[PDB]
Parts: sequence; C-alpha cells; structure tokens
Amino acid sequence: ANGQVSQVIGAVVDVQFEGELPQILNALEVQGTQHRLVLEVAQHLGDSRVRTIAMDSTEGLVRGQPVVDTGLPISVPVGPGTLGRIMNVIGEPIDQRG
Amino acid sequence: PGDKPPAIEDSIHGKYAGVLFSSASSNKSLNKVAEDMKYFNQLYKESEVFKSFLNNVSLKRNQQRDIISALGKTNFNPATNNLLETLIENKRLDSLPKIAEKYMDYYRILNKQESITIISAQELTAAEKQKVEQGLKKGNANVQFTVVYQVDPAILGGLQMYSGNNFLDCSLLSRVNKLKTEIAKISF
Amino acid sequence: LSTGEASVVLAEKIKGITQQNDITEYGTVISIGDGIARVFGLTKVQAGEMVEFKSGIR
Repeated sequence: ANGQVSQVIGAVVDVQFEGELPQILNALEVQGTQHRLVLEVAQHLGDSRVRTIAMDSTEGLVRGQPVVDTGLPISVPVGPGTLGRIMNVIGEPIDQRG
Repeated sequence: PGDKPPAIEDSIHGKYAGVLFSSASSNKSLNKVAEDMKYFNQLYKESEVFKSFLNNVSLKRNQQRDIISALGKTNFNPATNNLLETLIENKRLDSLPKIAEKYMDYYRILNKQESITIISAQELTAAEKQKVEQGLKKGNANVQFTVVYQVDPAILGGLQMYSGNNFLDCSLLSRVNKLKTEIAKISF
Repeated sequence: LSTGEASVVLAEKIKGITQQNDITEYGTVISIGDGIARVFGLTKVQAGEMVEFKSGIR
C-alpha cells in the first residue's frame, strides 16, 4: 500500500506513489472502499503521480486513501470454470453462483 | 510602507516575489532578505553545478531538501528559508532564480536613488556639465540622484533626459519638426 | 554564507542521491503517456537521433 489518493475527478483518479511507480496498464486496488475498486493505470503524469481509470463507481473516496499496486494489469479468471458463468470486467462473479 | 509591494502580478515568479516582499516587510526586515536573494543570484551565475540543481526537475523533494541544507542553514533570513521549503513542496524550485531577480526589482523600486541619463549630440564641456547639474538639482531639489552621460544621438544640439521611467524632450530637433509642420498647415 | 559553497553542494550532490549518471549520454524519464516520454538531461542529442530505453525499446 505505497500509494495515496492525490485527487479525484469523477471517474478518473490519480494516485500518489512513493519510490517505484506502477508500470503502465497495471491494475491498482483501492483499500477501504465498500466494494472492490480496481484502477487501470493509463499513463504517468510525472512527479510520482499516475493517472488511472476506475472500473467501478468512485463514490465515497477520500484524498490520501491508501492504494495497493497489484504489479500486473487486470487479471481475470480464465478456463472452463467461466463457461456458463457470468463474469464481471474485473473477474468477479455476478450470477450468485459462488 | 504598508506591507504592500510596488506592483501586484499573477505571474509565477511575480506571485512569490510579492508574497515574500509583503511577508518580509511585515515583521521588521527587508534588507536581510534582499541580501539573501542577491546571494543566490550571484551563486546562480558563478557556480555552474548550482544552476543545474535548480533547473533539475526530476529530483525528489527529499533529495532537494538535503542539498539545500548542505548549502547553508544560517545567514539566510527565515523568510528565505521558508520560501525555499515551499518551492520544494510545490516543485517550483526551477523558478527560484526568477523569483530572486524579481524580488530585487521591488527592492530597487523602494530605493530612492535614481540614475538620470542625458543625451546630447555635441560633447558636453566640463563647465557646461556643471551648469546641467544645477538645472537638474534645482528642478528636483528634494532627492539625490546620480548622473550618467551617453552621446550618440541623431538630433543636433538637442537635450533628452531619461530619469528611471520619465522622459522630457528639450531637443532642438523636436522644435524644427514642429515649426516645419505648422508652417505647412497654415491653410493660407 | 560564501561563494565557495559550490564544492559543498557538489559533494552533497554526488553522495546524497544515487543518480546523476553521464548526463551528456544518459537521461531520465520525467513522465510517460500518450505515446510520449519526457526525458531529462538528454543533452547533446540530435534532432531525429535514435534513443533506447531501459527495456530495450527504441
């Protein structure tokens, strides 16, 4: 959790990181949200700041909120288990089938 | 003087220079900060490594603070130290030299001494120059000034004075053109 | 204060930061985005010169 919410502009959210930055296209996860909020890195604005796009509603966020760097882009579960199963953009099941 | 800088500007360097002048002039001191900012100007042009440091933008805030402390923690007015700390936080370190210079401008505006430049075609004789001083002195008679000379005009036997920001034309060339124009528009 | 502080700043510079490689041949990326990278301290580069990044991309 080496990231912090510097600013929040609608769906776009900028995360202030320290030291190493998340590679572009990586998937960041916000901590403390009601539901899992994943942020996809789009570009590095500079000054240890990065601009990301929110995969879920950014309502209820707070500046300085800790953010964790997954280190890799959005990872979705693949395989025969997804067959016949409704999957979300972030790989979560929304069919209430476990 | 009312903790009000000479002019108010929205420019980056202008904003910091104005706030520093007001904040500095507020408590007690203006010359102390003037000497501090002047030191940076001299060092900015004399030391090459120092120039690259300020211009450097990819440097981290914590790194910039350590280098600034190494320069000097004493002999700088607290207003100057607080200014630097603010620039590092706002990544405005690159604008340091402009702020320094801009600050001195306001201070030079408060300075009462002014330089008056006289422009004349014909060479000014030692005796003639003496008479010029009495004329300029009697004109103001309430402020000291330093006189400077520069003789490379196009007019002939004309006098043109530049006093900081004011210009008064006593040149004969102006008189010649004025008459030649009015004599043409007689509409006889 | 003194004018000879350049050596003091230079000393703190070489040790304070594990950076400042051969600027005349190397540079640092200030920002990356929209297919554009803001390299830093890449002096002496020629217009149209071919540069290479860390990962090998040119």
